[PDB]
Amino acid sequence: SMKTLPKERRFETFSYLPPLSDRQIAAQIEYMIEQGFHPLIEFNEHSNPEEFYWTMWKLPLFDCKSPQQVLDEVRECRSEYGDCYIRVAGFDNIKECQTVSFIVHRPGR
Amino acid sequence: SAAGYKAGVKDYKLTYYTPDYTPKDTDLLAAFRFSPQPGVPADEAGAAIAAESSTGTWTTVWTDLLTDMDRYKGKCYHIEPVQGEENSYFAFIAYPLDLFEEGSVTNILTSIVGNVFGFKAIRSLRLEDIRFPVALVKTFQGPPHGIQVERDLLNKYGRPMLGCTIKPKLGLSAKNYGRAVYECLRGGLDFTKDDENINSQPFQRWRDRFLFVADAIHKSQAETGEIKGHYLNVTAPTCEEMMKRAEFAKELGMPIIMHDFLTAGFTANTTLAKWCRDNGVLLHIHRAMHAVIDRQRNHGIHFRVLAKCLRLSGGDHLHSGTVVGKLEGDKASTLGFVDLMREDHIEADRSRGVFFTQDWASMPGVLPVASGGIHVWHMPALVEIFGDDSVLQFGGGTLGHPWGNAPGATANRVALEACVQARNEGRDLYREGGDILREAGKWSPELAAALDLWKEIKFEFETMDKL
Amino acid sequence: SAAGYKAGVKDYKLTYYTPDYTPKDTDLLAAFRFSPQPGVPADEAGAAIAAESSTGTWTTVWTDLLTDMDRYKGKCYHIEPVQGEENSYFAFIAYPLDLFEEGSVTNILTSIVGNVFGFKAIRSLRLEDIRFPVALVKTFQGPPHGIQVERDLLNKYGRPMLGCTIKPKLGLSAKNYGRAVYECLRGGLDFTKDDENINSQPFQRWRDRFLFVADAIHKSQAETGEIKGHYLNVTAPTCEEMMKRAEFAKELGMPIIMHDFLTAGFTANTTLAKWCRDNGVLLHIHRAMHAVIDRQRNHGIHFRVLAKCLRLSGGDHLHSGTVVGKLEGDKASTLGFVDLMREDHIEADRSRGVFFTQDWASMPGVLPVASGGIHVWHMPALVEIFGDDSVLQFGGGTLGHPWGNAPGATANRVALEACVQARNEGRDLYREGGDILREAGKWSPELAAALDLWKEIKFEFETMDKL
Amino acid sequence: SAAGYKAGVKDYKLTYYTPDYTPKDTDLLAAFRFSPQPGVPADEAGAAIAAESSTGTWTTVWTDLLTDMDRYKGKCYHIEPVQGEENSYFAFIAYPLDLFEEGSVTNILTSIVGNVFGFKAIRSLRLEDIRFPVALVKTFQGPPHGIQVERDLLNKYGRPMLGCTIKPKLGLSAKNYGRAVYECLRGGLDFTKDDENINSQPFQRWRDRFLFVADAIHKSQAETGEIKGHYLNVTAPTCEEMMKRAEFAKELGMPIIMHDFLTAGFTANTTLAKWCRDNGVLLHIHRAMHAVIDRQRNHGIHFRVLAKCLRLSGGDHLHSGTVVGKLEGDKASTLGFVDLMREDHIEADRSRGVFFTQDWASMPGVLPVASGGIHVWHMPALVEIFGDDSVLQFGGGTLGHPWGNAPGATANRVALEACVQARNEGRDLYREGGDILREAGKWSPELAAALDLWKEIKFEFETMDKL
Amino acid sequence: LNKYGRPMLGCTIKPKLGLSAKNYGRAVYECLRGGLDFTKDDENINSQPFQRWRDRFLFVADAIHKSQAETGEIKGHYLNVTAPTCEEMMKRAEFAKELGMPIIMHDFLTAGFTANTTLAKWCRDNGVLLHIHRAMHAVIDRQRNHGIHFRVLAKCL
Amino acid sequence: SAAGYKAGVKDYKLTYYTPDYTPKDTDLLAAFRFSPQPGVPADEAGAAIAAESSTGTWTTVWTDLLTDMDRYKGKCYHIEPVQGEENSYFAFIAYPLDLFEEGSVTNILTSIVGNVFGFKAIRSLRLEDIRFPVALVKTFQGPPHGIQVERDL
Ligand SMILES: O=C(COP(=O)(O)O)[C@@H](O)[C@H](O)COP(=O)(O)O
Ligand SMILES: O=C(COP(=O)(O)O)[C@@H](O)[C@H](O)COP(=O)(O)O
Ligand SMILES: O=C(COP(=O)(O)O)[C@@H](O)[C@H](O)COP(=O)(O)O
Repeated sequence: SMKTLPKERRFETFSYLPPLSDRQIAAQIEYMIEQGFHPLIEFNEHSNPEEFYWTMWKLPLFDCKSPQQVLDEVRECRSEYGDCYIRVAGFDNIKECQTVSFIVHRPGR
Repeated sequence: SAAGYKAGVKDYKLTYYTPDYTPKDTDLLAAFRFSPQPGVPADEAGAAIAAESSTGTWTTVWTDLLTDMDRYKGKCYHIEPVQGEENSYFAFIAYPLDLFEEGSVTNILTSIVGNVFGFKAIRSLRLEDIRFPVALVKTFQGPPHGIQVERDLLNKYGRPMLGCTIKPKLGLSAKNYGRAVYECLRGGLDFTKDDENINSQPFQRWRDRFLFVADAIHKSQAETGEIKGHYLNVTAPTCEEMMKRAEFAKELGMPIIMHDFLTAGFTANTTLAKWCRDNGVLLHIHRAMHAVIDRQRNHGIHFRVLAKCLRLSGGDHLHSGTVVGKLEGDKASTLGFVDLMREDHIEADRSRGVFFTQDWASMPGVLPVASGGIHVWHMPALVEIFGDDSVLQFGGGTLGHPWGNAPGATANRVALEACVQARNEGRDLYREGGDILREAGKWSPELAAALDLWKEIKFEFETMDKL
Repeated sequence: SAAGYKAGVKDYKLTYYTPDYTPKDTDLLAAFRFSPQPGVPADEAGAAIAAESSTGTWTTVWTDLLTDMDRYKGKCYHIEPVQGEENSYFAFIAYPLDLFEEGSVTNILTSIVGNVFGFKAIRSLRLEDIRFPVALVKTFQGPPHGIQVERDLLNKYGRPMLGCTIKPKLGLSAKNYGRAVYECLRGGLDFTKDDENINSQPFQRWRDRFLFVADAIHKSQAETGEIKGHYLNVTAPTCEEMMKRAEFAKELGMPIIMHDFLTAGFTANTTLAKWCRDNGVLLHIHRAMHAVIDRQRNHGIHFRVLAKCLRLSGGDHLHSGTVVGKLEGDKASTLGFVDLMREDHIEADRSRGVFFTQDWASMPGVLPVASGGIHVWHMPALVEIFGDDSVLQFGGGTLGHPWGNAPGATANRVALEACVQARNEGRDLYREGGDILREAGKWSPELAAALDLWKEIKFEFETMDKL
Repeated sequence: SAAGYKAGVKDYKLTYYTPDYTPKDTDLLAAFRFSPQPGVPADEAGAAIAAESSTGTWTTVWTDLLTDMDRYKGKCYHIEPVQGEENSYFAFIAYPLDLFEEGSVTNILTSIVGNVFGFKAIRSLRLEDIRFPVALVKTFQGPPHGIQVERDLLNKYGRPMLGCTIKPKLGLSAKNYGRAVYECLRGGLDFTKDDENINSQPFQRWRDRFLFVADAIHKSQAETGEIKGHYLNVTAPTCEEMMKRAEFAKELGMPIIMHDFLTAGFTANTTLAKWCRDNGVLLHIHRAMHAVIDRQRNHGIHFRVLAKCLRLSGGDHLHSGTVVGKLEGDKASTLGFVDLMREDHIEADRSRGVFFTQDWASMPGVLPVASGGIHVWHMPALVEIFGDDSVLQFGGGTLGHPWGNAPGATANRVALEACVQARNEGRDLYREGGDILREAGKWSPELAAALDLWKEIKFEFETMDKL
Repeated sequence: LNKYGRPMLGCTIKPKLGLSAKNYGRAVYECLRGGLDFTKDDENINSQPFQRWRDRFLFVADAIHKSQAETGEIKGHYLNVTAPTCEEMMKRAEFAKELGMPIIMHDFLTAGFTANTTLAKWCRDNGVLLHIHRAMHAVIDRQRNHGIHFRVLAKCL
Repeated sequence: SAAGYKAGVKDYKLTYYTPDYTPKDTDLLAAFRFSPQPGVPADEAGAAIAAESSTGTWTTVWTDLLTDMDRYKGKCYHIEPVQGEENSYFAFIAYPLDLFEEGSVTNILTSIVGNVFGFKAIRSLRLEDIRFPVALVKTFQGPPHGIQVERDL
C-alpha cells in the first residue's frame, strides 16, 4: 500500500511536522529562554538554502525573560513583512552558534 | 653531569621507574593497562614500557652519556593495580614534550605504541588514555572546520543531522547509486554516503560515482529547499590518487568528502585534513578497522585515544558508535569520548573512562556520527544520548523501508523532528519516546510503516569493552 | 533474476552462509577465528561476518534487486570449531575479485576488517590469513626492489646483513648521531638505522640528521672498502613532508630509507614504495604498533596478514621478530610468515599457521629483519632460523659493547662470519654454536669481551600468540 | 640445474617443441596459421616461432645457463594441420606470464608478432587468436567507460545509436563542416563524426573545426531535446599534439573524441584512453589500416586479435565492419569478435573463429560500430546482426539523401526505430524487414525518398577472409 | 567603484576580536545595507582560533553580494591578508581574488615593506584594491625628539 | 550570559581594568611604560591600552553581546608607578592565547603595538617586555639552526 512521496519544499527544522500552533511556537521560545539563548527574528523575501544571510528584525533580544515579548516582535514583523518568510532563531553566545531555528511565517500565498 | 660508562644489562626500574615524579604541564601522559609475565614485577614492567617507548634499550650504551638522559627519558611515575583484576595494573607514564615531532600523530603513535605491546615480559597491554599537553595540541591543525563552522556552512541548526549509507555495500553501478541517493535526499535526509569499502571498483569507478551523485544532490536540493550533501569516499591506494579524487569533488562543488583514517593511515589523513581546510570541503571520517584495535579491554588501544588522535590529525565528523545498534558501544565510555571529541575542556572522570583532564586550547570539536543497525525506534535514545550536535545515520533503516528510499527518509526525519520538539517542550525521551513516535505515526503513514516494520528489532549483547 | 522486495530483518545465514561454495581462483579468501555471543549460532555468526564485510546490512533493502547479489556477496563457505577451544570457530569466507580496488591494501583492509570486529553478536574475532588471488596480486607493485636486486645493488652476498639501531632512542643531537653511526659502520656493520620514533624533534631536526649521517657513511665506507648504508626515517606527519624527506635522502645519494607503515599508514606507504621504485632507493619497513593488533590470539589480526599486506604495498625489508629476543615471536609461525614474505609459492601448512596456499606471481621477496634484544650468543640461532637472506640487527648489542661501537660492530661481524663459515663447512649451529663462538673469541678480543658481557642474558617467557 | 655449455646450432624443436605441455591459466596462448618452406618440418617450424618470439636465437648461447630457461621459454605445445589445406598448420604456443610488461599491448605485440613473420624458413604466417590470461587482463585499464556507463552518460537506451560521417572526406572548411553537422544532428542522429583522415590540414585546421562543431552540437541539441555528440578526431603527429587536441575538446565540454589506434599507435592510444578515463570523455576508436594487416587469411593478424588488443589498450567504440556494406566482413567471424569485444566470457568456438575461451574479469565492453556503404535497406539486417548495443553509421547514407542532411537523418532514425519496434513486437527482421520499411515509408516521406534512392544498391563479393 | 562626488564611508567591525565568521558577516551585511561603502577587518583580525581567515572571507563575500543587490551601490570589505609569511599572505590574497573581492587590506609596518611591495605588485596584476593600515606607526612617529615622522612613512608607502 | 545593549561611551576601566586578574600560563603578557595626559587617570590609561589592543573601541557596540567578551578582552591586571619618575607607570596587560595567529610575529605586533602608541590621552608609551607563553612559542619555527647546530656545521 505504498504511496509515492510528494515533492514539497521544506524549510529546515520542524518543517516536516504539522505547522506549529502558537502554543507550540511559545513552547519553543520558552526553551530558548530556559537554555539561555538570545532570540532573534529574521525575515527574507526568499528561502534559498544557499544564502547565508536573512535580514535582521531590529536587534537580537538579549535582555529577554518573556516568550510574549518575542511573540510580539514576530507579530510586529509579520505586520511589516507579511510578504516575507519570518524565522525565529536562538543564539548561544558561549559556543557562538545559532542553536534554534524555525520558520514562524511563510509569505502570503 | 653524565659520568661513567658501565657496559651490561641493568633493570629498567633503575632508570625509568620514578614514583617521585610530578608531571609538568608540557608532559604527554599515557595510561596503560598491563599484565606482567609471571616473575616480572609490576614496577619493572612499567619501567620497561617507559624505557622502550622513550630512550632506552636492553643493555647499557655509552652514547647515553653524550646527552642528558634525565630530560629525555619516559618516567613511569605511578602504578596502581586494577581493582578486582588479578595481576592487572595501570602504569602512568610521562613523556617530555621534546620527544615528539610537532603536528605528527604518526610520530606520537610510533613512540607510545610502537614496540612495547610485543614485549615478551608482558602478557597483555592496552593504552587507555593520553593527556595531550596544550603546547603540543597547538602544533596541530585539527578539524578543517569543526561543529560551529559546519552548521554555519550548511544552514543546519537546532537538531541532529540525518544521513544514510547506500546499500548494498557493493554491487551498484554509478547510475543506480545516484538514483538511490536522489530518492533518499528528496525524502528529507541531510546526507547520504558511500559505504567505507566503496572506493573504485570494476562495477563502479569513482569518477562515475562522483558525477552521478553530484546530479542527484542538485536535483534533490532544488526540490526540497534544504542544503544536501553526500560524503564521497576519496580513500585510495596512494596519496596522489586520494588527492585526485578529493580534487574532483571540489571541482563538482561537493560540500563534503569521506576518508577511512585507520586503513588509509594518519599520514594520508593529515594530508587530506590540511587540503580540506584550504579548499573548504568538509571531512567525514569513517573509523573502519578500529575494532581490530579497540574492542578487547585487556589488549589494544581504547577508541577514546583514537578519537583524540583524529581530532588532532583532522576531521569534521567521526563515527562514534550507536550504543544501541548492531555494533558494540559502551554507553558510559561513549559519553566520555564524545565529550573528548566535542568539548574544549574535559575533567578526568574514571567512571566515563576519562583518565586525564584534557584541554583543547580552542581546537574545534568533531561531530559524532551514530551509524550501524539503528532505526526509528532508536530515535529518542539517540537524541537523548548525543543531543543536537551529532549526525544520526540510517542505512538499512532508510533503504529497507517498505515503500523505498524517499518514504524511508521522511519516516526518519519526522521521527527525529518529533523527538526534538518533544524534548524542547520538556517531554522525557526516555519515558515517552515510543509515545512521541506513535503520536507522530498517527499523521505520518511512512513513519507508521517503519515503526511497524522494525518494532521487534533490538541488539542486546554482553559488551566485551567493559570499563 | 531478482524478484520480490520483502522489507524486514532476515537471518544472515539465509543469504551469506553457503557451505556448498567452492572458491574460484580469483576469490580472495579470509580465515577468521571467532567466538559467538551466547545464543548466537556459529553459522549465523560466520554469515554476519561475510555479510557486513561484503554487501549486506541489517535489514532487507530493495536496492539489492537492482543488482546481481549472488555475484557480489561474501560467502562463508566453511566453518570448523577450534580443536580443544570451547566456543571458538574458524570461518572461511570467499570474496569476489570485483569487491576490491586494484592495487589498494587500504581498500582490502577496509572491507575485510572494517566493521565486523565490533559486532555485538560476536565476543572476539581475529583474522588469521588471507589468500590473495594472483589476479589481484598482479595489480600491486610490491617491493621497490626485493631480495635479489637489493643484494646486487649493494654487492652483499653469502651472508645475513648486519645492522644496528642507534641509542638512546631519543636525545642525541645530529652530530653525535652521525658520530655513533660512523663508529658502528667502520667496525664492520653493513647498516645503521634511526630508531622508529626518530622523525624530527626539537633536539634533532631531520635535515640535520640526514646531513651528518651522509658524512658518516662516506667516511666509514672509504675506510672499510664495503658499501655502507643507514636507514633514514622519512616517516612524517603528512605525505608532503614524507616526500620532502625522501627527496633529500635521494639528493644525498643515500641508498636506503625507512618507514613505519602502520603508524603512518598504507596509503602513505604505498606512495613511498612507488617513489622508491622510481628513484632507486631501498625501503626498510619498520612495523611499529603491530603488537597492538597482532599479539593476542583471540582478537586482532595475525602478523602474517600484515606481512602479506606490506609485501603488496611495498617494502624491501620488514621487521619479522627475533624469536629469541626481548619481543615476542613464535618460532613455528615466524618460519611461516618469513616464507610468505620471501618465497613465490607457499603451500598451506597449519602447523606453521599458513591457512592458505599463497602464490606471488614473481613478486619480489622482502628481506626479514631480526631486531630487538639480541646479542652475539644469539648469532648461531639467528643464522639457523633465518638463513642468509635476512638482516640481523643489534642496537644495544653493538652500542653496549664495553669498548664502544666499532669494537661492538667487529664482535658481531666476526661472530656472524664465523657462524656462516661453520655452517658452510657442515657444523651444526644448534649443537656447536657456543663452541664456534668461543673458538672465534680466541682470536677476536672484541668478540671475547661481548661474549663475556652477555653470557647470562636470555629472554624466556610464555608466548601469548600460541598457534 | 643448468649444466654444460655446448656452442653451435641445434634444432629449435629440441628446446621449444613441447607437445606434452599443458598450459597454465596464467599462460598467454597464441594460435598461428603457418606454411613451412619445403623441407622444413611443421614441428621445427612451430618451435622456431615459439623460440624467436620468446627467449631463443639461432645458435646456442652460454648466457641461457645463467637463468632458468624452462620457466621462460615459449612452448609450441600443439600442432594440427588445417583441414583440406595442403602444407598449412595451426601451431598453439604458450607464453609465461613473466614475459610481458604489465598493461602494455605494445610489448605483447612486439613479442608475439615482432620477428617470426619474416622467418625465411616460413612461407606465410597469420596470428588467429590470443588467449589473454585474466592475471594479465587485470593489469590494463580497458575502455575508459564501456557500454553500460556510456548509455547512462548519454541517456541513450533501448536501441542502436546512430551516427554519420561528414562528407566529402576532405575539402570542407570548418564552418561548412559544422553546418553539415548541425543539419545531420537536428534530423535525429545521435552522433556525427570526423572522417579518419580529418586531422588538421590547410583547408581546415583542427581548432576551428572543434569550435564550429561545438556550436552545431549545442544548437541541434537545444532543438531536439536529445543528447548529441560528434567524435572529434584528436589523432595527431605527436603525443603532445594529440593531448592538446583532446584537451580543447574537454574545454568545450565535448562528450566524445576519436582516435585512429593503428596509424597513431598503441602507445599513444593507451595514453589517450587513460586521459579519457580521468577526464570523462568518451573514446571512439577508428580502425584505419587494419585491412593492410587482417584481410588475407594466409598472412597477417586476424582482426579479432586487434579487437582484443584495443579492448585492453582502451576504447569505448570500435569499428567492427558492416558485413553487408562496401568493406569486407565475414558474418561468422564478425559475430565472434563482436562477442569478444562486448561480453565478459566467450567460449571457444572455431565456427566463429574463436580459438580460445576468453575471460575479461569484468573489464567493460566496447560498443561495435557498423560503418561503410550502408543505407536504410540494410537496417533490419544491421539490427538483427548487432542488436541494441551497437552504433550504426551512415555517411553517404545520410548526406546523399535527395533532400539533404536533416531529412537524411530522419529517414535513418525512423527506419531504425521502426525495426526496433517490429523486433520487440516479435516480427522477423530477416523475413519482414523490407515490409517494415515500406510500412514506415508510408508515413515518412523522407524515409520513402531514401528507400527509393538506394533500392538497387548491394555489395556482394567473394570474401577473402574465409575462416 | 563608480564612487564620485563625496568622501567614501567605511566601518570597522567590532569587537576587534571574538566574533565567529558568520556573526562577522552578519555585522558586515547590516552595515553595508545601511549605506556605507565599505566595511573592514580590524587590523589584528588575521586568522585565529575563534575565526579562521577562509571562513571570514567566505561569509563576508556573501554579505557583500546581498547588501549590494539590495542597495544598488557597489559594496566592498577590506579583507585582511596580513600573515606570518609571504606564502600565507599570497594564499589569502588569492582567495579574495577567487571570490571576486574588490579590495583587501595589509598592515605594512608590522608585516613589513618587503611583503607589502610583493602585495602591491600582485594587486596591480590582479586588479585588487589595497587598503593600507598603519599599525605600530605611533611607536615610531609620536614623539618629536626621536623617531621618524609619519610623513616619511606615508611617502615610503 | 551577555545581556543588554546600552549605546554610548563608557570608561575603559569599567571593562578592561581588572586588578584581580591572575594571568594563565597561556596568556601573552606585556609590560608598558606610559605617561597619561593630565587629567587622565593611570588605570583608565592602562585600560585604554588593554582595550584598543584587544577587543574594544571608543563607544559601546551591540556586537559584543554576540560573543563572550570576558574570554577575549585584554586585561590590564596591574599598574605600578615608576620609582622616582613623576607621572610614569608600568601597566601589565594579559592577552588570551586566542587573540593571536599561530606563528605570526606580524600579528602579535599588530595587536600589541598597532594603535595604542598614538592615543591622544597618552603622552608617551614604551613596550618593555612580552611574556610569550610556551603554547604560542611552539607555533613558531624559530632559528633555522641555532647555536649548537651552527657550531657543528
Ligand atoms: O555498514 C555500516 C552502517 O550501515 P547500516 O546503516 O545499514 O547499519 C557501517 O558504516 C557502520 O556504521 C560502521 O561502524 P561504526 O559507525 O560503529 O564505526
Ligand atoms: O628498539 C628496537 C630494537 O633495539 P635493540 O636492537 O637495542 O633491542 C626496535 O626497533 C625493535 O627491534 C622493534 O620490534 P620488532 O623488530 O619486533 O618489530
Ligand atoms: O569512409 C568511411 C565510411 O563512410 P560512409 O559511411 O560514407 O560509407 C570509413 O569510416 C569506413 O567506415 C571505415 O571502415 P571500417 O568501419 O570497416 O573500419
